Amino acid sequence: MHFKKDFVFGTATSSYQIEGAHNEGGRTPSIWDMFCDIDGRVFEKHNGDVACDHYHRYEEDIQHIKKLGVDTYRFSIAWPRIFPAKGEYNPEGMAFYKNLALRLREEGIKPAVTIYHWDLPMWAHEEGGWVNRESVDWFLDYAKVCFEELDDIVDSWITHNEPWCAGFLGYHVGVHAPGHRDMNEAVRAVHHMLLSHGKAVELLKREMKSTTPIGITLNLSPMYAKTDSANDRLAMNNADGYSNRWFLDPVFKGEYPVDMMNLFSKYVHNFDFIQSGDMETISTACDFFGINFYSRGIVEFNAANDFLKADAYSDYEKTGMGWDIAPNEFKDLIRRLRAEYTDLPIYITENGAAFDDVLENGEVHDDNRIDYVRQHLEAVSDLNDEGMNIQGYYLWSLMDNFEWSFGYEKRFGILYIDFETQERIWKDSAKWYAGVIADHKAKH
Amino acid sequence: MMHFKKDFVFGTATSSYQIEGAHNEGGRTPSIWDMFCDIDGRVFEKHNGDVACDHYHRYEEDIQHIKKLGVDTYRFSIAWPRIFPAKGEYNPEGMAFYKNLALRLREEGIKPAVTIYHWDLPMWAHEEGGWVNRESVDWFLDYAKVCFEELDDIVDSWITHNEPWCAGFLGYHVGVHAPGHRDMNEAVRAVHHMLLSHGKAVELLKREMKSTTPIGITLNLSPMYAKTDSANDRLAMNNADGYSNRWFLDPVFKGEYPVDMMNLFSKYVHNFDFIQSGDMETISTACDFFGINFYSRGIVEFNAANDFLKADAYSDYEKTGMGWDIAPNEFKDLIRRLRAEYTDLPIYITENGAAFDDVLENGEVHDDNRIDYVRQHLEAVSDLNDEGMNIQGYYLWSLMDNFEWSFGYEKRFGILYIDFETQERIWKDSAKWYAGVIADHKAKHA
Amino acid sequence: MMHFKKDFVFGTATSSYQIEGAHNEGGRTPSIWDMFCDIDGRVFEKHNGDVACDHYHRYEEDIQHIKKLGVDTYRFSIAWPRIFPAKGEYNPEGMAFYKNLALRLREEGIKPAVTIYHWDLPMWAHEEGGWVNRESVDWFLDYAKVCFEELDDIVDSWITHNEPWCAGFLGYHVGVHAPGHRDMNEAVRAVHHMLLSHGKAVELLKREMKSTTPIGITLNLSPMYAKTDSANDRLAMNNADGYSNRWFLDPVFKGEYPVDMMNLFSKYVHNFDFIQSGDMETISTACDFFGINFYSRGIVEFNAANDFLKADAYSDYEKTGMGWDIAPNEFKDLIRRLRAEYTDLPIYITENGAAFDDVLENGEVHDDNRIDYVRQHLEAVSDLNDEGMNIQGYYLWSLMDNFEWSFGYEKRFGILYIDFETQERIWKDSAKWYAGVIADHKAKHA
Amino acid sequence: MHFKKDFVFGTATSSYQIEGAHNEGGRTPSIWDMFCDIDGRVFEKHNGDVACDHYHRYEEDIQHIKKLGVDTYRFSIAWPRIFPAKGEYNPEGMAFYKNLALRLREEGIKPAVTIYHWDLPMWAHEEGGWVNRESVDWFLDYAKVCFEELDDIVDSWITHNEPWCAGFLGYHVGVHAPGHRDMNEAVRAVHHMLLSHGKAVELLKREMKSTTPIGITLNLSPMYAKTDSANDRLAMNNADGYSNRWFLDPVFKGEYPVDMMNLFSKYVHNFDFIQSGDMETISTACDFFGINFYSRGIVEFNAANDFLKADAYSDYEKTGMGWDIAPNEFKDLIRRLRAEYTDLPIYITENGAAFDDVLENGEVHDDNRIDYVRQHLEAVSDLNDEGMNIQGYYLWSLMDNFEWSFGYEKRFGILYIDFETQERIWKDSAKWYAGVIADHKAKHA
Repeated sequence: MHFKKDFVFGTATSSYQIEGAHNEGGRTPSIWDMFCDIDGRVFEKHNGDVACDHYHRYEEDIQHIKKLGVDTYRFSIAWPRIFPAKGEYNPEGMAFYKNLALRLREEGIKPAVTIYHWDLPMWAHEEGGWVNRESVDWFLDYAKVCFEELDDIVDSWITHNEPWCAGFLGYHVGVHAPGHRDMNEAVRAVHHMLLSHGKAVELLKREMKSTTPIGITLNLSPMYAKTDSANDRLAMNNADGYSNRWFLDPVFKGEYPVDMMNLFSKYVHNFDFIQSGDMETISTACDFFGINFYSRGIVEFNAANDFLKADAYSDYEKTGMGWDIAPNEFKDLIRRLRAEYTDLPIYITENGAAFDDVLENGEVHDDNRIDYVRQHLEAVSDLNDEGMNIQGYYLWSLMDNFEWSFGYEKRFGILYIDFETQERIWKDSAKWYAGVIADHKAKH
Repeated sequence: MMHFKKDFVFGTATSSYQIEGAHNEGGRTPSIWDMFCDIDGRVFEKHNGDVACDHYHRYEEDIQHIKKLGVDTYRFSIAWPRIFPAKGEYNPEGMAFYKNLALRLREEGIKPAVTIYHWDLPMWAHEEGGWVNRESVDWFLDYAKVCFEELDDIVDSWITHNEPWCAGFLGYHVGVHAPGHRDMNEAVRAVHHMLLSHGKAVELLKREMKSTTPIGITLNLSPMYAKTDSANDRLAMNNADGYSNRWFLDPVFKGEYPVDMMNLFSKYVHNFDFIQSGDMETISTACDFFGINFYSRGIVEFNAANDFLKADAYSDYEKTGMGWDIAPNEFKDLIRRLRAEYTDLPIYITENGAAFDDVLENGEVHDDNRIDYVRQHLEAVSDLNDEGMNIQGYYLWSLMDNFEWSFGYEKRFGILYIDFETQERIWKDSAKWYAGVIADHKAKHA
Repeated sequence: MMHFKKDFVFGTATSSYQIEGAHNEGGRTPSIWDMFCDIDGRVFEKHNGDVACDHYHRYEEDIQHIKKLGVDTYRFSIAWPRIFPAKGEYNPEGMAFYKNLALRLREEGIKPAVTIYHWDLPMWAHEEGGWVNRESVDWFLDYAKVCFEELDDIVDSWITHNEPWCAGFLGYHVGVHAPGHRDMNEAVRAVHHMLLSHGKAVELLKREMKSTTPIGITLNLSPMYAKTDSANDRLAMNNADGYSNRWFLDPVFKGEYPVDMMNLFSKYVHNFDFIQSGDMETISTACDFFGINFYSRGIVEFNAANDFLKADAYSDYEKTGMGWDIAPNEFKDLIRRLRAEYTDLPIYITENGAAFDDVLENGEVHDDNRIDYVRQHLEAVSDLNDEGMNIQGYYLWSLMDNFEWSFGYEKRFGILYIDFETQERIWKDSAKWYAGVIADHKAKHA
Repeated sequence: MHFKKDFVFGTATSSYQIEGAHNEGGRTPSIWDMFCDIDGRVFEKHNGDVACDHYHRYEEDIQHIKKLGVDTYRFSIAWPRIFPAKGEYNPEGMAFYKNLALRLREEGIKPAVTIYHWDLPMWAHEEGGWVNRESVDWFLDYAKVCFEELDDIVDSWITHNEPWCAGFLGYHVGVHAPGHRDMNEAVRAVHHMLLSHGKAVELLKREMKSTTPIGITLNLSPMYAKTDSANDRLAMNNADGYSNRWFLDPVFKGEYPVDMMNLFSKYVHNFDFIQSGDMETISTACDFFGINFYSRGIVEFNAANDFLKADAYSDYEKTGMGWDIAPNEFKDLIRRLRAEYTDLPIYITENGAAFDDVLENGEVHDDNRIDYVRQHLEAVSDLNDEGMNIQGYYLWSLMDNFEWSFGYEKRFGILYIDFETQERIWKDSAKWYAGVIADHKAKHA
């Protein structure tokens, strides 16, 4: 439990989930705005018009952050505010983020900035979106202005959050925005996201001559086989390939996994979207590696499935989301990354869980939630003792927010939010986390 | 508004594993569904049909309930593992129960409609490969013969198979029902043998046994509709229609499999040698009636990421507690289509009904929502017979709240509420209504 | 024994790139085939249409040969890169050649039948995507528009496309023809845009321009037969028939694609959004005739390892030098089928002929083998017209020995032998005989 | 042209290609008999009824082998001679082989024996052939009787020859016997061939405690991309996996390549034929590794192929078969096997070429065939200098023979054969190969 003095505690949010003010400050609609209006996609047509109203109440949320004592606050910049039209910079929107990052340092908080957290402007989407290769140049223009204006203030940069979500989860299964269901589109989308990542890192480090730490965050879910039979092992491999290896291998090994390419060849009949001079750029050296972790997945074989797999039954204890609680399996995942992929310092940029919390006499007794977080904080200590060099942990999420396709029915926040009144109320969960940070900063 | 002719049959329906229980007595061995209920993650909270509605012991009581409805027909199924608990070994104690039942129904002036196969395949047959094995055709005729020999005099009508789409594709391809396999190659062979076993049994009964007792198959049919007028959605609907409907309708009425589905299934099914010479002519053997299980429609749209190029589409319709669309208009389209494209045989609706979140209050469940549902479809039936569509009967699914398969006891389709802890039956709202509907219909006639 | 009706047209046929030569003369720019010849392994020993039959210069010479055959009609194609060597840049020099050609034939008493597209797509269109691109519809109308304005008065009949299966599937799927791509997704759009451009070109001439010149399309057709009577081989035939024939026949006459083929192609093609609203109605626009190119049948069997489930089966038929089956009985089968299911338009056999190992000896060529082939088919045509199949005409492929695409100059289809060194035209026995067949028919007339 | 002092030169044949005597000595028909009779499968319905008539002329061919001075002669055993019926051993059949092995030893020639060379008996095929898992147990019954009676005489054992041909080429493409076209049957056949290999090896090394060298021979063809684009490399990977890694990985790594499994999943929708313990048995340690090498294949990408390849155009000098002459790429392949796969001793169990041989005055002067073999032997010589440890080399083929689907139209032999006289005539190349052996032995002191 003895975290090193340089160890960083944090909390995290994303712009569309909390900001609101959807038509104010020059903001134009995003892909998610249009997704919310597509039928059958989101719980009861819920949207991010208002959300946590963070764009107006940003100063107030900073106050909450100071008392927790977190070293770092991770937030995302809303693209359709910065470029509501192509090539058209909106200074009111950037102004909001510049003061905010400056203000966090004044209150002694390191700002960690996510460039892309899924909020693609509608103008980009209508030209094909990420499926179009031009999407690469549009993102660097977006990233450049942010670098120009904020690099002196900001502590760390994150290019993309969960390309698996924005790519496959978004363009193949059609659950997230823009809700397309086309595997050919999906692999072109992912590649251009990853390629846009590498060009921006390249741009910042060489041209812009900046030494601000930059890297990517990938969400990783380890996959396990039900039996030792050959069938169940193939399912694991493909599940691991689909969620994890398709992204890790190009980032660290500068190649795509041929086993997944052959499986995807049932839908993807050309890889000419891979131009000469891409995978080396994609695999450009970063200063750190970012990991979003939430759970594992147990898989078994399916003969009727195109990818030969379906989800199997878990008897493990499960959260309100139905996700497995898996701190042991979390420990398994990191050793693999050091052993096979990378020795860079890792930052856990998101972790948390949803349960059905009931407010009783002004307080929420979420002891179930406490257990989940503590078990992972215990794992982080054990792993730094193992030499896994985990220099930080960001708790997802700071506030209860718009939880994508589940809407406001699921609460990941450490701060409860009455979405009717926009009132901020500190949960019982802070009691330990607020105190752990104080306690850690006491031993020195 | 909804009148019917003098020979019109009102009915209600059940299946064997869903209500009987007593899985140990009278020589019964386990079926595929017993083991399936014990497999983790497949059925709601590991629920099973060990006790069920305990209908095996209180069948005489349930007979009185049928009598009081005044219904002309009762449709039930025969449990195979009670009749052949091991390969080749007949158990006359199990048969006597069904012999007594048919006789008791005859004494009370009620027509027994009997389903031979309602998805409860004995384990010994499964362990030899089940419906996947071509010998299965022969097992079922041995099973059917014994039933014919003892019950053909008493019984008014025979049903060979109930919803082979369910017993086949959702069970062998999608893995939701027993035995819970997921293999399209396995799925089409299973279906083929089921349809072939139906036809061989029908051929054996009318030719060799020379019996005139009405016999037929029961298919569930769900008409499919496009979200948009685009070409894509037309492809999607066609394929959805082929998967659920055309794959089963074409062999029964055209003596051929639809080549468009064969081509789509060739992604998983790389040989059709299971279709032997002579088979397709047997499947299309002339029947006395056609049976339809109807519940709802399905709206579908195109999917590039889907192997069959289709996914379920959002419906703005009023929905049941199951989430199923209420679709009496679309029902009429299906029936009109069948006459136009497939058959002019007399149709019987062997299952129709709905599940809603029933609450017990002062010994009563005020399921006006279910009354409305049932009423609209019975109204639709009357309208179609005015068009000459010749729907000669209707069986209401279901008589009792029961084990609803993978949903367990969590979903209630019954007109009777059942406290499974106490086995109490309680008559409510409808059924009196259904009894009143038949009474009102009876009272116009002299 | 033949006997043809008095209004019956006899003809012979060519295509522009196969005979014209003059590849760099008259403002002509390279075509896809020009580019296609210089890729390795695609065409026999790198042969090209640079010189070819040099017909651009000697066209005056060749008109007399055509006149001597006594043919009613001469079919030729127009080279697109001669008419539009650059986008929107009309070349009056290139066109001037073809009006003169057509004018001279009218003076010699010969009907000019003109094919707009015979596979020679200009390179500028290909570099922008070619037929895969929807703009190709628009490019063709500009090309088609200039030709309708200047020639519609002289010409007797118009053929929009020759063998879109070759230009489409052989070119974009199998990679054998120009531009040699191997992509089924690209392939279905290319065919679709070819078929759509046809419908627009027909719509343009008769609606806007109000003209009554007979117009239609030419499809190559090959009837398909199952090796065995098994279910598998029936599927194999269905799928072979669809790839070659129904995919083209159904849109032209039914205004729809065969869903069974769409499902088989869904292993490579995962969206049909290229089919816009209105497209299918344009494709099925009423024509004056239907053209058929016939060469052979194809015997197929089932293959589990084949994506389209078929391979070629061993044939005991008499054979040409190329290995294509000689199938006059099967030719009659195709025509009867067309009248029953598809169309009652007047049919024209726009190409028929054969290739054999022709040697020139002592100034004359005794090609009785080629005669036999043609003889068997001409009797059949007369027989079909007795049955009422209303075949108003026949074109004999070809006139001269020419560039046979990927096979080059190794294969001779001509009734006139060509020494490619001197470019001398020498009449084969078959040309005199065919001329004599017409003469005898004409002498029978009045 | 340097060789180790213990290096073995040799030649090789197979039973159905040379033996003949198709209805003599108790032999029953093989799958290859029926395949030859199916229309359009083999050149002009040719078959192995007479072939080189080696069953009768075994004494003459033994002399020819002794004169070449080859250290080793490799031949295959005809299964339908040994088990003409199910469960019924035929000692008359074994006698033919017993004299041959005994006569070779007398002449100082080491016999290297291939157990399975594609001539599966008809009783087995009609029960499913290699598609049935039982086929594993039949081959062990076949192998056991061979070990008890011949393991004392024989110098080396080869369990299976080219499971790619017998498996994929036979059950997937349809070019070889039994000429089926079903990938599911094919992958089941391959696994059972490989499993039967390993179970037979285990019996020899554990129960019979015998140290006679045993191993498998795979044919390997290295794969090269036409261009350096990403597309053409994926095409290459899949060709490499289909021809090579599908066989090398289970034998040496004890696993199937998941990349190939996914690609084959378009046809193969269950892998329950891989029982537990199977892959463990297959990778049981062998004494050597056999390689049949003939050529490379240059491939490029094609979007309309299921396996993403249709082969690319080659500008290399080519044989009469149309196969590339590729000794440089051969040196790459061996290096690859040492880096990734095995340090076992390597034997080149088949190498050779077909050229349009013209008989002129009791002579067919095949200098072109001499070039081919000499180039490869130099490459063999160059590799041993690197330490690649190639202990031996068998020249294909001893005589002109039945070349399967090509029939008697093609000639791989160093000895020409007039099929109407059945005369064996040596070429200068035969003399040359003999003189190479002579020149090797000659430099000792």
